Amino acid sequence: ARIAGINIPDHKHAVIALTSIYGVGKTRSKAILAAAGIAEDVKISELSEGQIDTLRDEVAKFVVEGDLRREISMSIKRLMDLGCYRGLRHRRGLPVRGQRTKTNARTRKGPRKPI
Amino acid sequence: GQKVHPNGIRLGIVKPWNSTWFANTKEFADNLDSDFKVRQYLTKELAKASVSRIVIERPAKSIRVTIHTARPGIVIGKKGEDVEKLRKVVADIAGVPAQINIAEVRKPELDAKLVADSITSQLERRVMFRRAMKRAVQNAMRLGAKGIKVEVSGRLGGAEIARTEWYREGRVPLHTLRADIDYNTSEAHTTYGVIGVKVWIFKGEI
Amino acid sequence: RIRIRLKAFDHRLIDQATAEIVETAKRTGAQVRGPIPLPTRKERFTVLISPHVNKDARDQYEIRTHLRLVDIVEPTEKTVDALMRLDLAAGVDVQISL
Amino acid sequence: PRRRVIGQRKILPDPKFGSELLAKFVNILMVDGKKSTAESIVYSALETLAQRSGKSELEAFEVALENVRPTVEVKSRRVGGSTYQVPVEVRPVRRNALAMRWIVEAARKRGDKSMALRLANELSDAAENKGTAVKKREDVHRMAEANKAFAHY
Amino acid sequence: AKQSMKAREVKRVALADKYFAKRAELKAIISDVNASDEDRWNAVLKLQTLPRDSSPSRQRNRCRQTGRPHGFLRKFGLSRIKVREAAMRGEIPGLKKASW
Amino acid sequence: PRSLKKGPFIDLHLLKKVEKAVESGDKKPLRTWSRRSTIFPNMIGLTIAVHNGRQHVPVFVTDEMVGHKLGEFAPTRTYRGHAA
Amino acid sequence: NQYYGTGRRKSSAARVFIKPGNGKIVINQRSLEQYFGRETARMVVRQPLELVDMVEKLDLYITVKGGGISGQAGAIRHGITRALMEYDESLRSELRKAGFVTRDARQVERKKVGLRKARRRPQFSKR
RNA sequence: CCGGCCGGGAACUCAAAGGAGACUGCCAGUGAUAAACUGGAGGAAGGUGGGGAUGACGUCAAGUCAUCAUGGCCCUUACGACCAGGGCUACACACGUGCUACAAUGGCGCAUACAAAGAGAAGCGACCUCGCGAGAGCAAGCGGACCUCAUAAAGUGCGUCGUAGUCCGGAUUGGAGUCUGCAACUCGACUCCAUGAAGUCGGAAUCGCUAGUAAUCGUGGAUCAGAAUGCCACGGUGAAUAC
RNA sequence: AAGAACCUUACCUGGUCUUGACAUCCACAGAACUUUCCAGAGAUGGAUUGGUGCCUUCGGGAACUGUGAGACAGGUGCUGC
Ligand SMILES: [Mg+2]
Ligand SMILES: [Mg+2]
Ligand SMILES: [Mg+2]
Ligand SMILES: [Mg+2]
Ligand SMILES: [Mg+2]
Ligand SMILES: [Mg+2]
Ligand SMILES: [Mg+2]
Ligand SMILES: [Mg+2]
Ligand SMILES: [Mg+2]
Ligand SMILES: [Mg+2]
Ligand SMILES: [Mg+2]
Ligand SMILES: [Mg+2]
Ligand SMILES: [Mg+2]
Repeated sequence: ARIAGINIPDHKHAVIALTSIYGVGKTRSKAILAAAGIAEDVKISELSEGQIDTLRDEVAKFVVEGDLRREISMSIKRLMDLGCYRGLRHRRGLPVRGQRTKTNARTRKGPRKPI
Repeated sequence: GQKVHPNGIRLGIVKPWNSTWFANTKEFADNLDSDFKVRQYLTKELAKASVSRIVIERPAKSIRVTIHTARPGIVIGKKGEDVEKLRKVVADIAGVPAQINIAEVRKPELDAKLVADSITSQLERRVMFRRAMKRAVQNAMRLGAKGIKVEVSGRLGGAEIARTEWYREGRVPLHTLRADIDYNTSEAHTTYGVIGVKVWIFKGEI
Repeated sequence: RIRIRLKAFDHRLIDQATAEIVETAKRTGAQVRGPIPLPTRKERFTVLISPHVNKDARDQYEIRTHLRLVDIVEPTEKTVDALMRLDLAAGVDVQISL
Repeated sequence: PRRRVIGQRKILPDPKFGSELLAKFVNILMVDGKKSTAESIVYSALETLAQRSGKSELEAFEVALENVRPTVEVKSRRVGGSTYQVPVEVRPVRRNALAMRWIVEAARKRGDKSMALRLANELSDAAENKGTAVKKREDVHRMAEANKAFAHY
Repeated sequence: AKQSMKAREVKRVALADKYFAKRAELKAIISDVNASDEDRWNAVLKLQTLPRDSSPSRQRNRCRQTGRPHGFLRKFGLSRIKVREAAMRGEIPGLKKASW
Repeated sequence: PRSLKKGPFIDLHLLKKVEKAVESGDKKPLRTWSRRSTIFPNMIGLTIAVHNGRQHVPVFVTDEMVGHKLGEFAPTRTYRGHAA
Repeated sequence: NQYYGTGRRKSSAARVFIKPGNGKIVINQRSLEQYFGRETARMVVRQPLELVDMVEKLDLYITVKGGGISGQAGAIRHGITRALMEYDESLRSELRKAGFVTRDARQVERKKVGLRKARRRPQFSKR
């Protein structure tokens, strides 16, 4: 119930639980379970410690949690200090993939700031 | 309000098409452009001859142009020296062999296009538009049209406020689809601007 | 077998065409299977009518390609030449096939 | 409308029981034109309530409806300054429609799980005058009783 | 439209027809997958050197009677306005007002 | 982005300028308009004035811009903020 | 001998052949139970037979095309109705009083210009 | 070789032509013995059956000189023309019109049924092989009731989730990629992996709709090299209400 | 607006052209056409391999190109009062 250094829920099925690892979604969770030979509908608190060890080994293959976080952070910071268009967009906290900013863009710009 | 074209709303019902050539999506655009060019050239070169209608068919890599005209002698000329040149140029424009056939139009006074052209020519010549309209209506109702409506719109008589005036006699039931409403428009480029003439002629039913 | 595909923009005219097709193919001696009506292609177009704005003011036009099929099983030698010399009226496209 | 409606639309009685009353109930419960889902939910609720109680599905449904059906409602009339909440007696078709609608509103607003469970529980409560539906009927009758002075109209 | 605009379109059509074959060849090298890296590179460079107006994507359909770049209809080669006018005057075969 | 089968895209004239400038040493900034061109590995150290609509923004090419369009480092809009 | 009828509903067309037999109903080479998932559809198919009380003494061979489940069910119902019409004319009054002879002439209304659907106008605002 | 597959059949569904039908025609009552109305039979349809096209005289000196034509004025080493880059895609904000949601009438997984209408020749692209997928290779067939687009989805059967900002919800962003196009940075669509936001039904106010309509589910087309949640059509399921 | 990456595009920054990109008409020269090299962001300018014909009053015209003055051409410039 502690894979890649984080607590994962014991009450949920294995596929749903493994998605709690920052870096594993449904697809990677299914791949991990298949490679470790564990049913997709088994609940975490009902796996043998050997099975959890194998799961640890599998999830160790992929970059997750802190390593992934700092990888993403160094990619963003490289964009930043290069100061290309995407670096400038990231600095200003505006949409980065060519969306419209005349309206919407609330996810990047934050909620309404009245004048 | 605006009104539907008395020709278009009746094309499939009591009118014919001014073009009955069949072609597929590869040929439709080119044939339409060539028909437009031929009609434009014919009208420009036969402005004097009073060409009432131009029908175009394309049987098989050929173009047949029937020119319903009011002065067939004028458009043909001596023997056929004029229609021969017209056919040559039409064939050159269409890129295919041509065949021009002149059609007798009896009574230019019951044909909407010819009435409109006459009225526009008078307007260019600066005749009173009320007199031109009354003459047109009287001529048609004496030739025996069951009804006629004439409308002239624009800067009539050098006015600075454009207005629309229309005379009418008999019946012109534009809503009945089976009624024979021959309708046509023309423009008169006067020195005070453009003046639009529209003519409806109701000639009968089925 | 001889296959005649008649395409026209007018059902009355195409009916005239196919009638005289079958009359010629029967006077020549051969027997005919038809005419067969194949579905009309109703090509529809929608166009704004004002030169400026007014989006809800539209005309809807329609082009009805009518199509008839003529079959000539047992194609007589005179039948073939008669059909190919017949020369249909304008406004009809005829495709001849074997 | 200012003219008059023709006869009401024909309704095909539901297959399991052949009751147009239940057909109307299914239609009222239906959402986004998913009559299959509505019928399955209604049928599950009916069998569940029949099993919990003992009554036949149809008669138990009738009892639950009757405990919710109103008799007089209030409509608005204009004279001036204020409005009259005039009490008017209801016709039976509107009675059944209102009873069904109130039952379905209460069932949807209940906090259970499957809507069949919600509907069975709500109808069971109506079978002894407990649901939000019977509460709404209570409110309607006591409002009409309060406004009874305007009944003469 | 403008006479200059129509002239531009004519020039683009002429260049596309003139240089069509070479563009076809070079794009064949590029999208061929068993062509050497040197071949694909030189083909990219030569396709660059070919004039831009040769690209058939550079063209813009125009109403042949007015040059209008909007509202085109490929079946007729005209914009909506010209199609409406000709259709009502009967200068389009078979076409007539639809109702269904 | 560009399909990998087609490889990277460099405009021929900019490639010529770059190869000649690199083989003939440090020179004037490469005045160029090819914003759509790719920064190749042998681009380092070159100062290139990439057009942006009215100006030729100078860009000192370094290692970490390899594989990026030169037009990305020359912004084409001006913005400082509303009612500052 | 086989008695034939045609039913239509929405855009469904159902050819229905009836011949006296053991009460077997075949829809598109498939039994009714596993061809129609909706008990409403099964009721719709069997409605004329049960209302004329001839449910077991006829055999149905039916082929239907076009439409959806309910449209096809109505097409089947119309097909049996007409097949029994041309079987006997005596049950005509009963079937009309029931309301099965009538072909329900209700199609999907065409979409119109300036509306989102048949009648759903775009949302209007004074300003 | 269970596939109309082949021989065949012309019945049937369909395809397209031509006809018939519905007219207040008949009956009853009401009604100024009139128009007509309230019903009833018959009939597929009963009262202009449903829908569409059809927009009267005229009103707003309403809109368009940027489709076009056009009087008058104006520019003409130019206010015309050519070219490459950029912008029309900018964002403290405000409004309109929509899409997806806020979940269990649901989500996900597996199996499976039922459509109409349209398109297509530097076009639609089978089958097969490869790729996890966008797609790639070879490549038939078809200007077509033949071939392709193109397995409809909602629905049904089983399991799962068990009310939680959640297997809801999909924004945003990182990495890796496919296709079109000379070229995808400004500024494309799509795919895989990852991230997983706001949102728990929305104040005053306000909109659409009386039938196969609303609601809901998918499909096609025009424009188009690529680029729809828009627009225009098509069918599937399918109500409540009108005193 | 039935669909702005370049085009569209009418706007902006620069590089350029002015009887002009597109029309007639005047004269002269030259068949056109095709390919190739340089410079320039491209426009555009230098060249030039090949080509030098189609009818013929065989001498010239028909086309297609450049040049040379124009009469003009061009305007998505204003005015929908
Ligand atoms: Mg112009
Ligand atoms: Mg384009
Ligand atoms: Mg709209
Ligand atoms: Mg009328
Ligand atoms: Mg204005
Ligand atoms: Mg815009
Ligand atoms: Mg999800
Ligand atoms: Mg398409
Ligand atoms: Mg497209
Ligand atoms: Mg629909
Ligand atoms: Mg641009
Ligand atoms: Mg005005
Ligand atoms: Mg005004």
